[PDB]
Amino acid sequence: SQRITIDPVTRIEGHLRIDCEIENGVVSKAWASGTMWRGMEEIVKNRDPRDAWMIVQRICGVCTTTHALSSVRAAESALNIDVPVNAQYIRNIILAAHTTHDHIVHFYQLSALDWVDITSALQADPTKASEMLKGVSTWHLNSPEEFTKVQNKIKDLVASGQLGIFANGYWGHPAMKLPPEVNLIAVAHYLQALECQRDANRVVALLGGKTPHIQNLAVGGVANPINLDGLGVLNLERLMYIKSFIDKLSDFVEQVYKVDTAVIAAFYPEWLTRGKGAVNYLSVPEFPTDSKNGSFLFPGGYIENADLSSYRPITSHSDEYLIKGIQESAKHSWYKDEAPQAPWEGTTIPAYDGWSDDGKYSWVKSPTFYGKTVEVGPLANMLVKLAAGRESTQNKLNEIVAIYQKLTGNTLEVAQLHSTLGRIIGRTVHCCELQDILQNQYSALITNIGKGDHTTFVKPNIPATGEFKGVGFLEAPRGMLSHWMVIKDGIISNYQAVVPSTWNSGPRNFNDDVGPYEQSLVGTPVADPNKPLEVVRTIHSFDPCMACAVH
Amino acid sequence: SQRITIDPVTRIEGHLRIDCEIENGVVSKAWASGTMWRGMEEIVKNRDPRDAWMIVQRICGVCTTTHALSSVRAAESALNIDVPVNAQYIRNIILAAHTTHDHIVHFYQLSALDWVDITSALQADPTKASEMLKGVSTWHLNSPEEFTKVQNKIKDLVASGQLGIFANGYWGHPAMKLPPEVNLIAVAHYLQALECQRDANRVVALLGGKTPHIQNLAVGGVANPINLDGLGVLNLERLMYIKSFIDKLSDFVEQVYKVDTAVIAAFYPEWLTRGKGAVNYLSVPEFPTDSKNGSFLFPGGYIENADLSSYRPITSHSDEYLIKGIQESAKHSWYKDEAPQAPWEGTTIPAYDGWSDDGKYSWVKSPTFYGKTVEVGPLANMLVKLAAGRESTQNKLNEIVAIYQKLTGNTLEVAQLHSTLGRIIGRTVHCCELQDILQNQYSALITNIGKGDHTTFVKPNIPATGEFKGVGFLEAPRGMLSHWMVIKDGIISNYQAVVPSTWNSGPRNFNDDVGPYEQSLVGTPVADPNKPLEVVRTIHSFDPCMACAVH
Amino acid sequence: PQRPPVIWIGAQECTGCTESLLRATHPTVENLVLETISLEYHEVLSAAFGHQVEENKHNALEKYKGQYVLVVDGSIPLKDNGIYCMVAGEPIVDHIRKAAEGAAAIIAIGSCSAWGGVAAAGVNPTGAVSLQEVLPGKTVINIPGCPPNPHNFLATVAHIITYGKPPKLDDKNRPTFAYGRLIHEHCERRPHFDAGRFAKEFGDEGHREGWCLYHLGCKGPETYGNCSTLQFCDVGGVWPVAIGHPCYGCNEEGIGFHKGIHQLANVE
Amino acid sequence: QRPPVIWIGAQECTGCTESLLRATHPTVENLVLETISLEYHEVLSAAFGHQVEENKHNALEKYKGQYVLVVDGSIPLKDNGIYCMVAGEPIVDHIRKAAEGAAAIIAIGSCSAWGGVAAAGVNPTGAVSLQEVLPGKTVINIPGCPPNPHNFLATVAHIITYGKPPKLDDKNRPTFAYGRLIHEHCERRPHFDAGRFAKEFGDEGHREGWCLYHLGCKGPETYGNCSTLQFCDVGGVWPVAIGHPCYGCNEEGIGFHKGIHQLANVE
Ligand code: SF4
Ligand code: SF4
Ligand code: SF4
Ligand code: SF4
Ligand code: FCO
Ligand code: FCO
Ligand code: F3S
Ligand code: F3S
Ligand SMILES: [Mg+2]
Ligand SMILES: [Mg+2]
Ligand SMILES: [Mg+2]
Ligand code: NI
Ligand code: NI
Repeated sequence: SQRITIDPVTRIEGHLRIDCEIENGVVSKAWASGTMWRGMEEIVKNRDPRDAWMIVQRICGVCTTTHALSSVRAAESALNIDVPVNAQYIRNIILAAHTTHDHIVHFYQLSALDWVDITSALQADPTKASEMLKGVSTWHLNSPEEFTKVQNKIKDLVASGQLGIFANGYWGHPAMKLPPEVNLIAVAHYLQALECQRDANRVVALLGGKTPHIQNLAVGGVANPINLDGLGVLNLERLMYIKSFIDKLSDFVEQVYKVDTAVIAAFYPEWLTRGKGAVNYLSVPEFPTDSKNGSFLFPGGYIENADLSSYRPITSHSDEYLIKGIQESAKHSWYKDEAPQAPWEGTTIPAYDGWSDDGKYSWVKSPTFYGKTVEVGPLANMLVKLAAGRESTQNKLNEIVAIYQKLTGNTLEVAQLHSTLGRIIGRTVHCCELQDILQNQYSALITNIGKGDHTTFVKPNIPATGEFKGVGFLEAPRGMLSHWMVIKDGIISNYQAVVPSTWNSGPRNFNDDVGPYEQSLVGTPVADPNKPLEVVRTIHSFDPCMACAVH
Repeated sequence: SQRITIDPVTRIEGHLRIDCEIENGVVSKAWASGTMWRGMEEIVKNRDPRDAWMIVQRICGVCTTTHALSSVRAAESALNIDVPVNAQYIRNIILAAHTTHDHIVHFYQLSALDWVDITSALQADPTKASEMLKGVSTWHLNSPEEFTKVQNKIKDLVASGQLGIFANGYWGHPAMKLPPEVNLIAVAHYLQALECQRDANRVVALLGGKTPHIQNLAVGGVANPINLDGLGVLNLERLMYIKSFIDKLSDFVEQVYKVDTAVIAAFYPEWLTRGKGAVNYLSVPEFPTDSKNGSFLFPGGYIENADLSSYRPITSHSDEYLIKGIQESAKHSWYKDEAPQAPWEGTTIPAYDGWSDDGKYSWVKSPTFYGKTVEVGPLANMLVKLAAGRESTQNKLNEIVAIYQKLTGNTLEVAQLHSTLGRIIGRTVHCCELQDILQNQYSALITNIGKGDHTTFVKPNIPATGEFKGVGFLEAPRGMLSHWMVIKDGIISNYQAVVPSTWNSGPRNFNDDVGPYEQSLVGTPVADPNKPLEVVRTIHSFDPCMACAVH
Repeated sequence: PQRPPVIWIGAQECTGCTESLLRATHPTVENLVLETISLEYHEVLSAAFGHQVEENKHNALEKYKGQYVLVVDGSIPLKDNGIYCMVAGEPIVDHIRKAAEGAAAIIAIGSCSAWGGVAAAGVNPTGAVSLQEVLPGKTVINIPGCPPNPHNFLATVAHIITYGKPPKLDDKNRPTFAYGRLIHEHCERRPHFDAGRFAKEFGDEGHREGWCLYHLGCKGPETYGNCSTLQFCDVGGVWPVAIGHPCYGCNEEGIGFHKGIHQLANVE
Repeated sequence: QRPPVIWIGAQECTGCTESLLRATHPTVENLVLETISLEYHEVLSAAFGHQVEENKHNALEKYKGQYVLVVDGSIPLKDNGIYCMVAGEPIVDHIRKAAEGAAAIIAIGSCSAWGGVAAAGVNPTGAVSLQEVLPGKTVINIPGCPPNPHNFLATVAHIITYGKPPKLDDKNRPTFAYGRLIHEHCERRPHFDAGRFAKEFGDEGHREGWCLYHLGCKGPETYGNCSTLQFCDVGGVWPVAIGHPCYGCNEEGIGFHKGIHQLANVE
């Protein structure tokens, strides 16, 4: 047996420490720890409700846009503001395009080097590699010639003796199972991914004013001035430019990312049998399309004990069942108040006392839904969509399964999605469905403008007396996000963010129950405790964001 | 004999009529006619010499940049101004990048549909097409999957019943010799070409202020403010941006354009044995790199009677031999004064009297060099470089020949370059060598700025009395360009442009001698006189620009 | 699906207006011709030549009568009965008047067709005039510049296609989204103008700090356009003034090709 | 051999690293393969835990005196540095150690440049700037939340190509990017000058691209290149061009201090 620490966990956002007890070559118990705090909830307090979004957006630059949007939704919730439909279309395009960037970068730049060995890629035959993808992908950049160029870049890097970001990776590790050819395919796709994500963010920038950190929101709608006949504003030329980038995303997503997802699964089928983090799942509906903050394109819901058949739909961001269930505890966190707190009544009082296996060991709080631990994010989101009988989601999952079947002769059942690879698959499915969100919402915007509606902003009023509470929900790349704002005497008297990585990464809760990261690791085989690649594989599948988790 | 007219000749710049006498299916005699005049030489007269370049740039928007540069060089010649070396580097980068765009567009968008049958491309097997290029190119976008995407675009266009620019082309013509697979390859490359030429012009734009029609020149240097530490000026960030586009050109040029040049030659070897326009050739040296309007990177010269071994080098734009040789006649042109005129003494007096086979039949004048007809442009420029023993040119030609040899088992001799295909080859070689010009001059600029030289402009003085004369030479995409300015009492008293297409397209001269276009067509077989594709093939090889030819 | 038809006729053109399209990104020229429109006639790109391309024109004029957008670049020369531009043996003015008969919309792209431009300047050797002057009974949409940003044209065409009518036009029939404001009333060097911070010669200290170019002859104060905002080539930061050279007024009749580069503009 | 870079994140949101993924000259792939050797960066490093720690130590020894150190995020000093702990030690210690052997030191972003959002309001963690943690060293400040990535990349390129930093102002910001107020190089200045002002988002003036002063634009008190270099290299994209006032995110005492709609002082 032995005790290991992985600190820092790299290829995530933010500062994470993972500890594991290993017994007979298998993780027996784990601790997840967010090791950096800023106090963003406290920084935003006592300000005008309208100012919050620009401050709390800086909770995270990876999931940029998300805290900005959640914040304005929270203020609009408190103040009872119906957002103009054009503002919703613009918000929706930004979120969808941002998430496209986010997911692509996660699969490639953050996750692939858990599964992919660059050294082995040097031994690949480029022609064989290309041949392997016939009848699997129609992507136009899988030639032997492309793969040779990529192989030569790796060769030159290794020859230089300066590996940089590739230095001291897990090359040759027993858990690395790809043949040289598939390693080379992945590295080529890793580099190609950087162009696709750049295009996604060009969409974001043209509506947001820049990215990272958009600057086009407002409590009341958006700052974009819609005027087809205006110089210097959002006219048909600017919209055409947006469209040109939207149209560049689909091919890579569908012909590379989606395909690679099935390929990794095909070579690592045991990873469909481990990395289960929870039996309960939550997601919120997303992409509202009416004039009353509703009519979502994506459904949300709650799954209990992995039973899709009896899930509870959530179709409104005002759903009292959702609102009333959410609490956070700091029993095993470095805060003072330990009992479960509803976020409108939340406190964030630092009480650092160092690490203790049985005491406090994280800056992350422990969220529960009606007292239960819950996994959020793409696995939750996909499972809820399947429970809703969403045809688009079943069809997209089926395409991934069809590729997997072509490669292995085996199928995938829903039971196998409750896993490290299931989680990765959920993210991929999301990325794919988001391309249709983009097309749908661009078309909706063009059509609505055509009917003469150029409205983008309703100026808020904020009563100078009274106490008003609002919650802004958002289905973020890493799962359900909620900002909770209390307004009293015209200013923010309390602000609490409950962030998706808080749900997943949070330490043992008030009843000492284990959260998703910690649970998912139990039973992880570790060939080499000095180089616990297998642990990082599972943790990465949750796409940790610790600036998010802790704020 | 039979008489045919091709009017308009398409896939050129400007307005061209070609007439041919055909005897037993062979062209026996031809007429070239520029059918549009503006009088740009007269429009620019009586202005400040500094204003000329912005006006005469508008002679042509295909060979944008070239008349602007020639004009400032002419004024600088008259005034005896030594241009700062940084201004030269910047002028050189613009010209080289412009010409890259220009040549790529000529081979693909203007020329390829003479040789390539899109209908036949629909019958291609994409995999076979890809296989044909193994060991011929390392280009990364020759996959069967790329070719299939392209084939499907053509299929969809044809199925739509709206062929547009492709309607009523020479599909199935007996002179079309490519197999379906090579037709598909060419169409794929035609579409890929458009991205490369766009990148070339991004280089031009970042120094010129826009393209078409740059706006960064001056009599005295350039308007670009060099300051590495300056906001809103030409700093290191802007230079890095320029470099990013320079670096994107080489691969397409080397792995696609150069290769396709050899491929077309391989399938059309008879076109190495026709289309000879002249026995004399002229080019001027280009890309000056010193502080005295000299030290050219590319050499110039005069070849007489196709004898490279006894050519005359030209190393200076002040060469009296070059200057004194040049005259133009309007005997068979629609101008009044017919005797050969040195351009400083030139007139341009319109005298349109309609078409006559033996009289006047063109708005193009007839240039001679010491009374001889001369071909200018890429064939001339390549032959001169070969005569100079320029290793870079011999090496680049050898690469094209090596590909041709791989495909046919045959080599090419210099004698075979005096042809339609030789001319096309000269252009390709030029495009290839220009990539080294760009790298060279970018590095020169960065180095020079690093030594503390930020100078870009020498303010001219222009005497208010006196009469004085200058000439600005430039090796343009279609050949030697010269602007001839006479200044009297501070304003332009005469302005004459002698443009490369003037040399090549000019009608019969004062001694009734036949110019390059007209000579090149003698002997052309014409399978179908209603559809004289063979004629257009030879004419297109000269890259006609009739706005240039006539002005 | 069927794509909206376009017929493009060049008169006394330098081809810069066509070439603008090869810089475009939204749409790119390949997407324009394959997806956005059907380019039924354009001599620069058409496979067909001579009698065959002439057939294409006639077939298109008949098949798409009342439906096509006609586009003209270059000036139209009227001197000497039109002989300064002759295509297939006929004056270009006649080809243009014929094509205008069946046009759903008519666009003068570039300063030459919009108001005569450089080709009609000074002594005007060929009696060059604008498209509107040759078509007195028609509404001609003017998209000036030498050449315009191609999207000034493409977004005008897209408006016609998408929303079934032209964009809003000023009293010169220029789209307001592109030509509705003076360059100097939306120029990032206005603060320098306001402070008396002026370049006096290219390469001087002020010039090398990005100061106002008024005293170098900038015509921004008397030129309508979007050069300071939309700029050129979609790379960011690229227009004449940003590169270090005054606006010449190429958009604007009576400025470009009339006033000297270094002549001072009138400021309102 | 490529010049070595060591990147350490303190109280960072990762936005400053994410800026690099938008860059085009160089792109992030060309940065790490061609322009530099990125010897330490936790967001992209294949190695984790003990292995990535080895990379740091190896790089600090092998490239002593040669590497560029880059820090994003603020550095928390309250309670002995425990508000940011990596491998069991305060981030301030990791940073001070890396600074010892650095050829140049760059604070990327407002957080490291002057404390930024993380040091705002009551400053819960005693967050301070990189320069404050390194009193004996010259820190090059590249502020913004985040800056245009080329503000950073062109600074690094200047160091590599010409062997010294670009010219700096008296806050050690490169003059090519921060040498001028946004309002002294803003394309909406004519509207300001004429009294043509947006009053509310979506009103007629706003929908004609008028000046955003009365919406709280902080361009009059913020140094930067947002109006000229702008963002994402697509053309025409910065907050004001999109329709929103500058918030002053570049500038200490403006961004994260003043309300969005609070009016700026005009010089
Ligand atoms: S407007 Fe300018 S670019 Fe267009 S045809 Fe006239 S001269 Fe050429
Ligand atoms: S004169 Fe020209 S550079 Fe100066 S502010 Fe006006 S348009 Fe800008
Ligand atoms: S400066 Fe802004 S983008 Fe950079 S770390 Fe700080 S909050 Fe994040
Ligand atoms: S207040 Fe803002 S929008 Fe108005 S001119 Fe100044 S920086 Fe530009
Ligand atoms: N996605 C994301 Fe960031 C996290 N966790 C948020 O919200
Ligand atoms: N190239 C070019 Fe144009 C022609 N002929 C010029 O000069
Ligand atoms: S010269 Fe023309 S391109 Fe714009 S900057 Fe002035 S109107
Ligand atoms: S908020 Fe920041 S990004 Fe520029 S526009 Fe203002 S300094
Ligand atoms: Mg209002
Ligand atoms: Mg919280
Ligand atoms: Mg002439
Ligand atoms: Ni995040
Ligand atoms: Ni030309």
